[PDB]
Amino acid sequence: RLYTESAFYNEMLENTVPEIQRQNLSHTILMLKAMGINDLLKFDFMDPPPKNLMLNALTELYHLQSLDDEGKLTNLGKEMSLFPMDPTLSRSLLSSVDNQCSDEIVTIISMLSVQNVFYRPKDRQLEADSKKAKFHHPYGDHLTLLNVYTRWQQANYSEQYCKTNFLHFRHLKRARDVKSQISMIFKKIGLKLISCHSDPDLIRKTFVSGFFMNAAKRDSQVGYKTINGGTEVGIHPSSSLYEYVMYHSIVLTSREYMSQVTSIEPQWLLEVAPHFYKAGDAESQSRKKAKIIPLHNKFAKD
Amino acid sequence: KLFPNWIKPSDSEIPPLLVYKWTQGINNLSEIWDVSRGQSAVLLETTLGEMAEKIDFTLLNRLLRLI
Amino acid sequence: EITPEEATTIFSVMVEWLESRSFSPIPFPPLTYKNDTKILVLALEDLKDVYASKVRLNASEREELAL
Amino acid sequence: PIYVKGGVWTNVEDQILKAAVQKYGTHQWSKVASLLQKKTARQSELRWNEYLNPKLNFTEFSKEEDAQLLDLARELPNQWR
Amino acid sequence: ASDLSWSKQTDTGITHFRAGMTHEDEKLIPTIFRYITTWENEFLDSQRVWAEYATKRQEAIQQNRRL
RNA sequence: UAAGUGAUCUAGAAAG
Repeated sequence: RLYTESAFYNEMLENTVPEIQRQNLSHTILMLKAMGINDLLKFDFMDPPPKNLMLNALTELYHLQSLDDEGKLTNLGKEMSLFPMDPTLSRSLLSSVDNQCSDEIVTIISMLSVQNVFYRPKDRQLEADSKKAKFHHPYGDHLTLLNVYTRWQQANYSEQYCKTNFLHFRHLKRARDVKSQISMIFKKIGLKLISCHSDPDLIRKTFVSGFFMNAAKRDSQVGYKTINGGTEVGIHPSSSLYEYVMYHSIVLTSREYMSQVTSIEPQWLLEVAPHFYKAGDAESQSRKKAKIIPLHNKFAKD
Repeated sequence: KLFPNWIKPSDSEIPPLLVYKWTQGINNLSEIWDVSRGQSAVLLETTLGEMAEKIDFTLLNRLLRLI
Repeated sequence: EITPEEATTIFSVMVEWLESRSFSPIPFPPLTYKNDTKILVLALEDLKDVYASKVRLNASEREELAL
Repeated sequence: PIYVKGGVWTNVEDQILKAAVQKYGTHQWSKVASLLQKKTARQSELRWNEYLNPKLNFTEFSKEEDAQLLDLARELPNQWR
Repeated sequence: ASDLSWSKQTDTGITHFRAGMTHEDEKLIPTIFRYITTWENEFLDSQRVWAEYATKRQEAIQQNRRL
Protein backbone atom coordinates (compact mmCIF):
# COMPACT_ATOMS: atom_id res chain seq x y z
CA ARG A 1 0.00 0.00 0.00
CA LEU A 2 1.62 3.26 -1.18
CA TYR A 3 0.41 5.17 1.86
CA THR A 4 0.94 5.04 5.64
CA GLU A 5 -0.82 2.67 8.09
CA SER A 6 -2.13 5.81 9.82
CA ALA A 7 -3.64 7.05 6.51
CA PHE A 8 -5.36 3.67 6.07
CA TYR A 9 -6.73 3.61 9.67
CA ASN A 10 -7.78 7.30 9.96
CA GLU A 11 -7.86 9.22 6.64
CA MET A 12 -9.62 6.81 4.24
CA LEU A 13 -13.45 6.85 4.51
CA GLU A 14 -15.01 3.48 5.54
CA ASN A 15 -17.34 3.06 2.58
CA THR A 16 -18.15 4.95 -0.67
CA VAL A 17 -19.91 5.18 -0.76
CA PRO A 18 -23.50 3.69 -1.21
CA GLU A 19 -24.83 4.27 -4.69
CA ILE A 20 -27.59 6.73 -3.56
CA GLN A 21 -25.01 9.44 -2.65
CA ARG A 22 -23.44 9.10 -6.13
CA GLN A 23 -26.50 9.56 -8.37
CA ASN A 24 -28.85 12.00 -10.00
CA LEU A 25 -32.27 11.20 -8.51
CA SER A 26 -34.56 11.87 -11.56
CA HIS A 27 -35.55 8.19 -12.01
CA THR A 28 -35.59 7.63 -8.19
CA ILE A 29 -38.11 10.45 -7.54
CA LEU A 30 -40.43 9.28 -10.32
CA MET A 31 -40.31 5.76 -8.82
CA LEU A 32 -40.98 7.10 -5.28
CA LYS A 33 -43.93 9.20 -6.58
CA ALA A 34 -45.42 6.19 -8.46
CA MET A 35 -44.98 4.15 -5.25
CA GLY A 36 -47.13 6.81 -3.45
CA ILE A 37 -44.39 8.52 -1.44
CA ASN A 38 -45.53 12.15 -0.95
CA ASP A 39 -42.80 13.17 1.53
CA LEU A 40 -39.51 12.37 -0.23
CA LEU A 41 -37.38 14.27 2.35
CA LYS A 42 -38.51 11.90 5.14
CA PHE A 43 -38.28 8.67 3.18
CA ASP A 44 -36.37 6.28 5.52
CA PHE A 45 -33.20 5.71 3.49
CA MET A 46 -30.38 3.92 5.31
CA ASP A 47 -28.11 6.72 4.09
CA PRO A 48 -30.16 9.77 2.92
CA PRO A 49 -29.00 11.66 -0.21
CA PRO A 50 -28.32 15.43 -0.03
CA LYS A 51 -31.71 17.25 -0.04
CA ASN A 52 -30.62 19.54 -2.95
CA LEU A 53 -30.18 16.50 -5.28
CA MET A 54 -33.79 15.50 -4.51
CA LEU A 55 -35.05 19.10 -5.03
CA ASN A 56 -33.27 19.54 -8.42
CA ALA A 57 -34.69 16.22 -9.65
CA LEU A 58 -38.26 17.28 -8.54
CA THR A 59 -37.76 20.52 -10.57
CA GLU A 60 -36.60 18.58 -13.69
CA LEU A 61 -39.61 16.22 -13.50
CA TYR A 62 -41.95 19.26 -13.25
CA HIS A 63 -40.28 20.76 -16.40
CA LEU A 64 -40.68 17.40 -18.23
CA GLN A 65 -44.40 17.53 -17.19
CA SER A 66 -44.21 14.19 -15.32
CA LEU A 67 -45.14 15.90 -12.07
CA ASP A 68 -47.26 19.02 -11.46
CA ASP A 69 -46.04 21.99 -9.35
CA GLU A 70 -47.67 20.51 -6.22
CA GLY A 71 -45.50 17.40 -6.79
CA LYS A 72 -48.19 14.99 -7.98
CA LEU A 73 -48.08 12.63 -10.96
CA THR A 74 -49.61 13.77 -14.24
CA ASN A 75 -51.04 11.39 -16.88
CA LEU A 76 -47.63 11.68 -18.56
CA GLY A 77 -45.81 10.81 -15.27
CA LYS A 78 -48.01 7.74 -14.79
CA GLU A 79 -47.40 6.62 -18.40
CA MET A 80 -43.65 7.39 -18.08
CA SER A 81 -43.40 5.20 -14.97
CA LEU A 82 -44.62 2.20 -17.06
CA PHE A 83 -41.42 2.36 -19.17
CA PRO A 84 -38.12 1.01 -17.70
CA MET A 85 -36.22 4.02 -18.91
CA ASP A 86 -34.17 7.59 -18.42
CA PRO A 87 -37.23 9.98 -18.60
CA THR A 88 -35.76 12.22 -21.38
CA LEU A 89 -35.11 9.21 -23.63
CA SER A 90 -38.50 7.62 -22.79
CA ARG A 91 -40.39 10.89 -23.51
CA SER A 92 -38.50 11.43 -26.83
CA LEU A 93 -39.37 7.86 -27.77
CA LEU A 94 -43.09 7.92 -26.81
CA SER A 95 -43.76 11.16 -28.74
CA SER A 96 -41.82 10.06 -31.83
CA VAL A 97 -44.88 8.84 -33.76
CA ASP A 98 -46.42 12.37 -33.61
CA ASN A 99 -43.32 13.55 -35.53
CA GLN A 100 -43.55 10.71 -38.13
CA CYS A 101 -40.11 9.17 -37.33
CA SER A 102 -40.69 6.57 -34.62
CA ASP A 103 -38.62 3.88 -36.43
CA GLU A 104 -35.58 6.23 -36.61
CA ILE A 105 -36.02 7.40 -32.99
CA VAL A 106 -36.35 3.73 -31.79
CA THR A 107 -32.86 3.25 -33.45
CA ILE A 108 -31.37 6.47 -31.96
CA ILE A 109 -32.61 5.58 -28.48
CA SER A 110 -31.19 2.03 -28.66
CA MET A 111 -27.81 3.46 -29.73
CA LEU A 112 -27.88 6.01 -26.83
CA SER A 113 -28.47 3.03 -24.43
CA VAL A 114 -25.05 1.53 -25.31
CA GLN A 115 -21.46 2.83 -25.17
CA ASN A 116 -19.73 4.81 -27.98
CA VAL A 117 -19.48 2.30 -30.86
CA PHE A 118 -16.58 4.01 -32.64
CA TYR A 119 -13.12 2.58 -31.98
CA ARG A 120 -10.28 5.13 -32.07
CA PRO A 121 -6.80 3.68 -31.32
CA LYS A 122 -4.21 6.23 -30.10
CA ASP A 123 -1.71 5.42 -32.89
CA ARG A 124 -4.37 4.89 -35.61
CA GLN A 125 -6.52 8.03 -35.28
CA LEU A 126 -6.54 9.11 -38.98
CA GLU A 127 -7.78 5.72 -40.31
CA ALA A 128 -10.38 5.49 -37.50
CA ASP A 129 -11.61 9.09 -38.01
CA SER A 130 -11.91 8.43 -41.81
CA LYS A 131 -14.06 5.31 -41.19
CA LYS A 132 -16.28 7.25 -38.75
CA ALA A 133 -16.70 9.93 -41.46
CA LYS A 134 -18.43 7.28 -43.63
CA PHE A 135 -21.37 7.48 -41.19
CA HIS A 136 -20.98 10.97 -39.78
CA HIS A 137 -23.88 13.37 -40.25
CA PRO A 138 -22.49 16.97 -39.97
CA TYR A 139 -24.13 18.99 -37.12
CA GLY A 140 -25.92 15.75 -36.13
CA ASP A 141 -24.19 13.20 -33.86
CA HIS A 142 -27.64 11.62 -33.12
CA LEU A 143 -28.10 11.09 -36.89
CA THR A 144 -24.56 9.54 -36.97
CA LEU A 145 -25.92 6.93 -34.50
CA LEU A 146 -28.87 6.19 -36.84
CA ASN A 147 -26.51 5.83 -39.86
CA VAL A 148 -24.13 3.30 -38.14
CA TYR A 149 -26.95 1.08 -36.90
CA THR A 150 -28.61 1.13 -40.36
CA ARG A 151 -25.29 0.11 -41.99
CA TRP A 152 -24.68 -2.57 -39.33
CA GLN A 153 -28.05 -4.16 -40.21
CA GLN A 154 -27.51 -3.85 -43.98
CA ALA A 155 -27.40 -6.89 -46.34
CA ASN A 156 -23.91 -5.65 -47.35
CA TYR A 157 -22.67 -6.71 -43.84
CA SER A 158 -19.85 -9.28 -43.52
CA GLU A 159 -18.21 -11.23 -40.64
CA GLN A 160 -15.39 -8.79 -39.80
CA TYR A 161 -17.10 -5.62 -41.17
CA CYS A 162 -17.10 -4.04 -37.68
CA LYS A 163 -13.33 -4.49 -37.31
CA THR A 164 -12.63 -3.04 -40.82
CA ASN A 165 -14.78 0.05 -40.09
CA PHE A 166 -13.53 0.60 -36.46
CA LEU A 167 -16.84 -0.35 -34.87
CA HIS A 168 -17.41 -2.20 -31.60
CA PHE A 169 -19.52 -5.28 -32.52
CA ARG A 170 -20.44 -5.96 -28.85
CA HIS A 171 -22.03 -2.51 -28.45
CA LEU A 172 -23.86 -2.61 -31.83
CA LYS A 173 -25.11 -6.15 -31.02
CA ARG A 174 -26.34 -4.91 -27.63
CA ALA A 175 -28.09 -1.95 -29.35
CA ARG A 176 -29.89 -4.42 -31.68
CA ASP A 177 -31.18 -6.53 -28.79
CA VAL A 178 -32.21 -3.27 -26.98
CA LYS A 179 -33.97 -2.08 -30.20
CA SER A 180 -35.92 -5.37 -30.48
CA GLN A 181 -36.92 -5.29 -26.78
CA ILE A 182 -37.91 -1.60 -27.07
CA SER A 183 -39.98 -2.38 -30.27
CA MET A 184 -41.82 -5.15 -28.39
CA ILE A 185 -42.82 -2.59 -25.71
CA PHE A 186 -44.03 -0.14 -28.51
CA LYS A 187 -46.28 -2.91 -29.84
CA LYS A 188 -47.54 -3.82 -26.31
CA ILE A 189 -48.43 -0.18 -25.38
CA GLY A 190 -49.87 0.75 -28.82
CA LEU A 191 -47.19 3.19 -29.99
CA LYS A 192 -47.51 3.70 -32.76
CA LEU A 193 -44.36 2.78 -34.71
CA ILE A 194 -43.89 5.05 -37.74
CA SER A 195 -41.27 6.69 -39.92
CA CYS A 196 -41.01 9.30 -42.66
CA HIS A 197 -39.71 9.00 -46.24
CA SER A 198 -37.01 11.65 -45.63
CA ASP A 199 -36.80 14.02 -42.65
CA PRO A 200 -33.97 14.96 -40.25
CA ASP A 201 -36.01 17.93 -38.86
CA LEU A 202 -38.51 15.57 -37.22
CA ILE A 203 -35.69 13.48 -35.57
CA ARG A 204 -34.14 16.71 -34.25
CA LYS A 205 -37.54 17.93 -32.95
CA THR A 206 -38.13 14.61 -31.16
CA PHE A 207 -34.65 14.74 -29.59
CA VAL A 208 -35.33 18.36 -28.46
CA SER A 209 -38.61 17.16 -26.98
CA GLY A 210 -36.77 15.10 -24.36
CA PHE A 211 -33.48 17.00 -24.11
CA PHE A 212 -34.48 20.71 -24.31
CA MET A 213 -32.84 21.42 -20.92
CA ASN A 214 -29.51 19.97 -22.19
CA ALA A 215 -29.01 22.68 -24.75
CA ALA A 216 -26.10 24.97 -25.44
CA LYS A 217 -25.48 27.92 -27.70
CA ARG A 218 -22.33 28.99 -29.56
CA ASP A 219 -20.74 32.11 -28.04
CA SER A 220 -17.51 34.04 -28.86
CA GLN A 221 -15.93 33.96 -25.39
CA VAL A 222 -16.91 30.59 -23.94
CA GLY A 223 -17.09 28.47 -27.10
CA TYR A 224 -20.53 27.33 -26.03
CA LYS A 225 -22.83 28.33 -23.19
CA THR A 226 -25.35 25.90 -21.63
CA ILE A 227 -29.05 26.94 -21.37
CA ASN A 228 -29.32 25.34 -17.90
CA GLY A 229 -27.02 27.20 -15.40
CA GLY A 230 -25.08 29.22 -17.99
CA THR A 231 -21.97 27.01 -18.00
CA GLU A 232 -18.98 27.72 -20.26
CA VAL A 233 -18.37 24.48 -22.22
CA GLY A 234 -16.36 23.25 -25.19
CA ILE A 235 -17.46 20.68 -27.73
CA HIS A 236 -15.87 17.42 -26.60
CA PRO A 237 -13.05 16.45 -29.02
CA SER A 238 -14.96 13.55 -30.64
CA SER A 239 -17.06 16.13 -32.53
CA SER A 240 -16.15 19.05 -34.83
CA LEU A 241 -19.09 21.16 -35.93
CA TYR A 242 -19.26 23.04 -39.22
CA GLU A 243 -25.46 28.12 -33.25
CA TYR A 244 -27.62 25.89 -31.07
CA VAL A 245 -27.03 22.25 -30.17
CA MET A 246 -28.53 19.65 -27.84
CA TYR A 247 -26.06 17.47 -25.96
CA HIS A 248 -26.43 14.04 -24.39
CA SER A 249 -23.57 14.35 -21.92
CA ILE A 250 -21.69 16.90 -19.81
CA VAL A 251 -18.10 15.75 -19.37
CA LEU A 252 -16.11 17.06 -16.42
CA THR A 253 -12.29 16.83 -16.57
CA SER A 254 -9.96 19.86 -16.04
CA ARG A 255 -12.32 21.67 -18.41
CA GLU A 256 -16.03 21.28 -19.05
CA TYR A 257 -17.14 19.71 -22.33
CA MET A 258 -20.35 18.58 -23.92
CA SER A 259 -20.35 15.25 -25.77
CA GLN A 260 -22.72 13.67 -28.34
CA VAL A 261 -24.11 16.82 -29.95
CA THR A 262 -26.85 17.46 -32.59
CA SER A 263 -27.61 20.98 -34.06
CA ILE A 264 -31.18 22.28 -33.53
CA GLU A 265 -33.12 25.29 -34.82
CA PRO A 266 -33.88 27.48 -31.73
CA GLN A 267 -37.38 28.32 -33.00
CA TRP A 268 -38.12 24.61 -32.43
CA LEU A 269 -36.88 25.02 -28.81
CA LEU A 270 -39.46 27.82 -28.28
CA GLU A 271 -42.22 25.81 -30.05
CA VAL A 272 -41.59 22.46 -28.26
CA ALA A 273 -40.76 23.74 -24.74
CA PRO A 274 -42.31 27.26 -24.35
CA HIS A 275 -42.58 27.01 -20.54
CA PHE A 276 -38.79 26.43 -20.20
CA TYR A 277 -37.74 28.89 -22.95
CA LYS A 278 -39.80 31.60 -21.26
CA ALA A 279 -37.51 34.68 -21.27
CA GLY A 280 -38.56 35.54 -17.65
CA ASP A 281 -36.74 32.42 -16.41
CA ALA A 282 -33.46 33.79 -17.76
CA GLU A 283 -31.78 36.09 -15.24
CA SER A 284 -30.62 39.53 -16.39
CA GLN A 285 -29.63 39.45 -20.06
CA SER A 286 -26.51 37.38 -20.67
CA ARG A 287 -25.57 36.02 -24.16
CA LYS A 288 -28.23 33.31 -24.23
CA LYS A 289 -31.02 35.55 -22.97
CA ALA A 290 -29.89 38.15 -25.38
CA LYS A 291 -29.84 35.77 -28.34
CA ILE A 292 -33.30 34.27 -27.39
CA ILE A 293 -34.77 37.88 -27.44
CA PRO A 294 -33.93 38.52 -31.24
CA LEU A 295 -35.19 35.03 -32.05
CA HIS A 296 -38.58 35.70 -30.43
CA ASN A 297 -38.72 39.25 -31.89
CA LYS A 298 -36.80 39.63 -35.19
CA PHE A 299 -36.84 35.98 -36.35
CA ALA A 300 -40.37 34.87 -35.24
CA LYS A 301 -43.04 37.53 -34.56
CA ASP A 302 -42.26 39.70 -37.59
CA LYS B 1 -24.14 43.81 -52.09
CA LEU B 2 -24.93 47.54 -52.42
CA PHE B 3 -21.61 48.74 -53.72
CA PRO B 4 -20.57 46.85 -56.85
CA ASN B 5 -17.06 45.44 -57.22
CA TRP B 6 -15.91 48.33 -59.41
CA ILE B 7 -15.75 50.89 -56.60
CA LYS B 8 -12.12 50.87 -55.48
CA PRO B 9 -11.18 52.30 -52.05
CA SER B 10 -13.31 50.07 -49.78
CA ASP B 11 -12.48 46.71 -51.45
CA SER B 12 -10.46 45.12 -48.58
CA GLU B 13 -7.38 45.33 -50.85
CA ILE B 14 -4.36 47.58 -50.40
CA PRO B 15 -3.94 50.65 -52.68
CA PRO B 16 -0.79 49.26 -54.27
CA LEU B 17 -2.59 45.91 -54.43
CA LEU B 18 -5.55 47.65 -56.05
CA VAL B 19 -3.23 49.25 -58.60
CA TYR B 20 -1.66 45.87 -59.35
CA LYS B 21 -5.09 44.30 -59.82
CA TRP B 22 -6.10 47.11 -62.18
CA THR B 23 -2.95 46.52 -64.22
CA GLN B 24 -3.69 42.80 -64.35
CA GLY B 25 -7.24 43.49 -65.49
CA ILE B 26 -5.95 45.78 -68.23
CA ASN B 27 -3.54 43.12 -69.44
CA ASN B 28 -6.06 40.30 -69.22
CA LEU B 29 -8.56 42.05 -71.50
CA SER B 30 -9.04 39.92 -74.62
CA GLU B 31 -6.61 41.10 -77.35
CA ILE B 32 -6.22 44.57 -75.82
CA TRP B 33 -2.73 45.39 -77.12
CA ASP B 34 -3.46 44.76 -80.80
CA VAL B 35 -2.84 47.74 -83.08
CA SER B 36 -3.44 45.73 -86.28
CA ARG B 37 -7.12 46.18 -87.14
CA GLY B 38 -7.15 49.86 -86.06
CA GLN B 39 -7.59 48.85 -82.42
CA SER B 40 -7.22 51.93 -80.19
CA ALA B 41 -7.31 51.96 -76.38
CA VAL B 42 -7.89 55.05 -74.23
CA LEU B 43 -7.58 55.34 -70.47
CA LEU B 44 -9.45 58.22 -68.84
CA GLU B 45 -8.38 59.40 -65.43
CA THR B 46 -10.48 62.21 -64.00
CA THR B 47 -11.47 63.64 -60.66
CA LEU B 48 -15.11 64.19 -59.75
CA GLY B 49 -14.49 67.76 -58.58
CA GLU B 50 -16.41 68.71 -55.43
CA MET B 51 -18.27 65.37 -55.52
CA ALA B 52 -19.21 65.65 -51.83
CA GLU B 53 -19.06 69.45 -51.75
CA LYS B 54 -22.23 69.90 -53.85
CA ILE B 55 -24.50 67.07 -52.68
CA ASP B 56 -27.94 68.59 -52.01
CA PHE B 57 -29.55 67.17 -48.90
CA THR B 58 -33.03 67.02 -50.43
CA LEU B 59 -31.93 64.82 -53.32
CA LEU B 60 -29.50 62.96 -51.08
CA ASN B 61 -32.26 62.31 -48.56
CA ARG B 62 -34.57 60.87 -51.20
CA LEU B 63 -31.75 58.75 -52.61
CA LEU B 64 -31.00 57.30 -49.19
CA ARG B 65 -34.70 56.62 -48.62
CA LEU B 66 -34.25 54.19 -51.57
CA ILE B 67 -31.43 52.25 -49.93
CA GLU C 1 -27.66 74.11 -58.86
CA ILE C 2 -29.53 70.90 -59.76
CA THR C 3 -32.31 71.31 -62.31
CA PRO C 4 -35.38 69.42 -61.03
CA GLU C 5 -35.54 67.52 -64.32
CA GLU C 6 -31.95 66.40 -63.73
CA ALA C 7 -32.85 65.28 -60.21
CA THR C 8 -35.81 63.32 -61.56
CA THR C 9 -33.58 61.65 -64.13
CA ILE C 10 -31.09 60.71 -61.42
CA PHE C 11 -33.88 59.24 -59.31
CA SER C 12 -35.12 57.22 -62.29
CA VAL C 13 -31.61 55.89 -62.88
CA MET C 14 -31.00 54.84 -59.28
CA VAL C 15 -34.46 53.28 -59.03
CA GLU C 16 -33.79 51.34 -62.23
CA TRP C 17 -30.49 50.13 -60.81
CA LEU C 18 -31.84 48.76 -57.53
CA GLU C 19 -34.81 47.34 -59.45
CA SER C 20 -32.35 45.36 -61.55
CA ARG C 21 -30.51 44.20 -58.36
CA SER C 22 -33.46 43.07 -56.20
CA PHE C 23 -31.62 45.07 -53.52
CA SER C 24 -33.59 44.83 -50.28
CA PRO C 25 -33.02 48.04 -48.28
CA ILE C 26 -31.25 48.25 -44.92
CA PRO C 27 -33.79 48.30 -42.06
CA PHE C 28 -33.75 50.57 -39.07
CA PRO C 29 -31.74 48.39 -36.66
CA PRO C 30 -34.00 46.72 -34.02
CA LEU C 31 -33.05 44.64 -30.93
CA THR C 32 -32.89 41.51 -33.17
CA TYR C 33 -29.16 41.38 -33.99
CA LYS C 34 -26.62 38.79 -32.91
CA ASN C 35 -24.06 41.18 -34.45
CA ASP C 36 -25.29 44.33 -32.63
CA THR C 37 -22.75 44.07 -29.82
CA LYS C 38 -20.02 43.10 -32.27
CA ILE C 39 -20.86 46.10 -34.45
CA LEU C 40 -20.71 48.39 -31.42
CA VAL C 41 -17.32 46.96 -30.47
CA LEU C 42 -15.95 47.93 -33.87
CA ALA C 43 -16.99 51.58 -33.67
CA LEU C 44 -15.66 51.90 -30.13
CA GLU C 45 -12.36 50.32 -31.18
CA ASP C 46 -12.08 52.76 -34.08
CA LEU C 47 -12.75 55.68 -31.75
CA LYS C 48 -10.25 54.32 -29.23
CA ASP C 49 -7.62 54.23 -31.97
CA VAL C 50 -7.55 58.06 -31.85
CA TYR C 51 -6.89 58.05 -28.06
CA ALA C 52 -4.44 55.17 -27.41
CA SER C 53 -1.40 57.19 -28.59
CA LYS C 54 -1.96 60.73 -27.20
CA VAL C 55 -1.92 60.41 -23.38
CA ARG C 56 -2.63 64.10 -22.65
CA LEU C 57 -6.22 64.74 -23.77
CA ASN C 58 -8.57 67.73 -24.22
CA ALA C 59 -11.89 68.16 -22.39
CA SER C 60 -13.94 67.03 -25.39
CA GLU C 61 -11.55 64.12 -25.87
CA ARG C 62 -11.89 63.19 -22.20
CA GLU C 63 -15.68 63.27 -22.49
CA GLU C 64 -15.53 61.03 -25.56
CA LEU C 65 -13.29 58.58 -23.72
CA ALA C 66 -15.69 58.52 -20.78
CA LEU C 67 -18.60 57.84 -23.12
CA PRO D 1 -12.80 66.74 -7.43
CA ILE D 2 -11.72 67.08 -11.10
CA TYR D 3 -14.10 65.55 -13.70
CA VAL D 4 -15.73 65.68 -17.18
CA LYS D 5 -18.14 68.60 -17.76
CA GLY D 6 -21.85 68.48 -18.68
CA GLY D 7 -25.06 68.27 -16.60
CA VAL D 8 -28.10 70.60 -16.68
CA TRP D 9 -28.56 74.39 -16.75
CA THR D 10 -29.63 75.61 -13.30
CA ASN D 11 -31.33 79.01 -13.54
CA VAL D 12 -28.68 80.72 -11.42
CA GLU D 13 -26.01 79.27 -13.71
CA ASP D 14 -27.91 80.54 -16.76
CA GLN D 15 -28.12 84.00 -15.21
CA ILE D 16 -24.38 83.96 -14.51
CA LEU D 17 -23.70 82.98 -18.11
CA LYS D 18 -25.90 85.83 -19.33
CA ALA D 19 -23.97 88.25 -17.13
CA ALA D 20 -20.69 86.93 -18.53
CA VAL D 21 -21.97 87.37 -22.07
CA GLN D 22 -22.90 90.98 -21.29
CA LYS D 23 -19.40 91.45 -19.90
CA TYR D 24 -17.11 89.58 -22.34
CA GLY D 25 -19.32 89.26 -25.42
CA THR D 26 -20.33 86.42 -27.67
CA HIS D 27 -16.81 85.33 -28.78
CA GLN D 28 -14.69 84.62 -25.73
CA TRP D 29 -16.39 81.42 -24.75
CA SER D 30 -13.42 80.08 -22.79
CA LYS D 31 -13.58 82.88 -20.22
CA VAL D 32 -17.33 82.51 -19.74
CA ALA D 33 -16.88 78.75 -19.36
CA SER D 34 -14.21 79.36 -16.73
CA LEU D 35 -16.64 81.60 -14.85
CA LEU D 36 -18.99 78.51 -14.65
CA GLN D 37 -17.30 75.75 -12.55
CA LYS D 38 -19.61 73.03 -14.00
CA LYS D 39 -20.13 73.87 -17.68
CA THR D 40 -17.79 73.81 -20.67
CA ALA D 41 -16.96 76.51 -23.23
CA ARG D 42 -18.69 74.67 -26.06
CA GLN D 43 -21.65 73.87 -23.83
CA SER D 44 -21.92 77.52 -22.81
CA GLU D 45 -21.72 78.90 -26.34
CA LEU D 46 -24.29 76.36 -27.53
CA ARG D 47 -26.64 77.32 -24.71
CA TRP D 48 -26.28 81.00 -25.52
CA ASN D 49 -26.92 80.33 -29.20
CA GLU D 50 -29.87 78.02 -28.59
CA TYR D 51 -31.79 79.06 -25.49
CA LEU D 52 -30.33 82.06 -23.71
CA ASN D 53 -29.80 84.73 -26.43
CA PRO D 54 -32.60 87.37 -26.27
CA LYS D 55 -32.66 88.01 -30.07
CA LEU D 56 -34.26 84.57 -30.44
CA ASN D 57 -38.01 84.03 -29.93
CA PHE D 58 -40.17 81.35 -28.30
CA THR D 59 -43.60 82.83 -29.13
CA GLU D 60 -46.04 80.41 -30.77
CA PHE D 61 -46.39 80.32 -34.54
CA SER D 62 -49.41 81.82 -36.32
CA LYS D 63 -51.45 79.62 -38.72
CA GLU D 64 -49.59 81.21 -41.63
CA GLU D 65 -46.33 80.51 -39.81
CA ASP D 66 -47.40 76.91 -39.18
CA ALA D 67 -48.11 76.55 -42.89
CA GLN D 68 -44.70 77.99 -43.73
CA LEU D 69 -43.05 75.54 -41.32
CA LEU D 70 -44.79 72.35 -42.44
CA ASP D 71 -44.42 73.46 -46.06
CA LEU D 72 -40.69 73.80 -45.43
CA ALA D 73 -40.63 70.31 -43.93
CA ARG D 74 -42.42 68.99 -47.01
CA GLU D 75 -39.90 70.73 -49.26
CA LEU D 76 -36.64 70.76 -47.19
CA PRO D 77 -36.64 67.32 -45.57
CA ASN D 78 -35.25 67.47 -42.00
CA GLN D 79 -32.52 70.04 -42.60
CA TRP D 80 -33.75 71.66 -39.44
CA ARG D 81 -30.99 74.28 -39.05
CA ALA E 1 21.78 61.04 -62.06
CA SER E 2 21.58 60.44 -65.81
CA ASP E 3 22.03 63.06 -68.53
CA LEU E 4 19.38 65.62 -67.49
CA SER E 5 18.90 67.15 -70.98
CA TRP E 6 18.55 63.73 -72.71
CA SER E 7 16.63 62.09 -69.85
CA LYS E 8 13.83 64.64 -70.36
CA GLN E 9 13.38 63.35 -73.94
CA THR E 10 13.76 59.58 -73.45
CA ASP E 11 14.37 57.24 -70.57
CA THR E 12 18.07 56.46 -70.38
CA GLY E 13 19.77 53.52 -68.82
CA ILE E 14 21.20 54.98 -65.63
CA THR E 15 24.74 56.00 -66.57
CA HIS E 16 26.15 58.27 -63.90
CA PHE E 17 25.66 57.82 -60.17
CA ARG E 18 25.68 60.89 -58.01
CA ALA E 19 26.69 60.65 -54.35
CA GLY E 20 23.62 61.16 -52.20
CA MET E 21 23.96 61.44 -48.44
CA THR E 22 27.73 61.28 -48.14
CA HIS E 23 30.12 61.31 -45.20
CA GLU E 24 33.84 61.35 -44.31
CA ASP E 25 34.89 57.85 -43.19
CA GLU E 26 32.09 56.36 -45.29
CA LYS E 27 30.72 53.27 -43.58
CA LEU E 28 28.21 51.80 -46.01
CA ILE E 29 24.97 52.33 -44.09
CA PRO E 30 22.39 49.95 -45.54
CA THR E 31 19.21 51.57 -46.86
CA ILE E 32 15.76 50.72 -45.76
CA PHE E 33 14.52 49.89 -49.29
CA ARG E 34 16.46 46.58 -49.43
CA TYR E 35 14.69 45.28 -46.30
CA ILE E 36 11.14 45.73 -47.54
CA THR E 37 9.65 43.13 -49.87
CA THR E 38 8.98 44.98 -53.12
CA TRP E 39 5.33 44.88 -54.08
CA GLU E 40 5.41 42.67 -57.18
CA ASN E 41 7.30 39.99 -55.25
CA GLU E 42 4.83 40.40 -52.39
CA PHE E 43 1.91 39.89 -54.77
CA LEU E 44 3.17 36.89 -56.73
CA ASP E 45 4.19 35.47 -53.36
CA SER E 46 0.73 36.26 -51.99
CA GLN E 47 -0.87 34.40 -54.89
CA ARG E 48 1.35 31.39 -54.20
CA VAL E 49 0.79 31.25 -50.44
CA TRP E 50 -2.95 31.87 -50.71
CA ALA E 51 -3.19 29.13 -53.35
CA GLU E 52 -1.33 26.82 -50.97
CA TYR E 53 -3.69 27.74 -48.15
CA ALA E 54 -6.69 27.02 -50.37
CA THR E 55 -5.27 23.64 -51.32
CA LYS E 56 -4.57 22.70 -47.71
CA ARG E 57 -8.05 23.86 -46.70
CA GLN E 58 -9.42 21.39 -49.24
CA GLU E 59 -7.13 18.74 -47.78
CA ALA E 60 -8.45 19.52 -44.30
CA ILE E 61 -12.02 19.20 -45.56
CA GLN E 62 -11.27 15.86 -47.22
CA GLN E 63 -9.45 14.61 -44.10
CA ASN E 64 -12.04 16.28 -41.78
CA ARG E 65 -9.50 18.07 -39.57
CA ARG E 66 -8.73 21.55 -38.22
CA LEU E 67 -5.92 22.96 -40.41
C1' U F 1 35.72 41.26 -81.87
C1' A F 2 35.16 41.26 -75.32
C1' A F 3 36.74 45.82 -67.84
C1' G F 4 37.51 48.68 -64.21
C1' U F 5 41.41 56.97 -65.19
C1' G F 6 38.70 60.59 -63.48
C1' A F 7 34.19 65.11 -61.02
C1' U F 8 33.61 64.52 -53.24
C1' C F 9 28.63 70.55 -50.24
C1' U F 10 29.07 71.53 -45.38
C1' A F 11 31.90 73.28 -41.05
C1' G F 12 30.31 78.52 -35.57
C1' A F 13 29.21 82.62 -32.23
C1' A F 14 25.57 86.38 -30.13
C1' A F 15 21.05 87.43 -29.05
C1' G F 16 16.45 85.43 -28.82
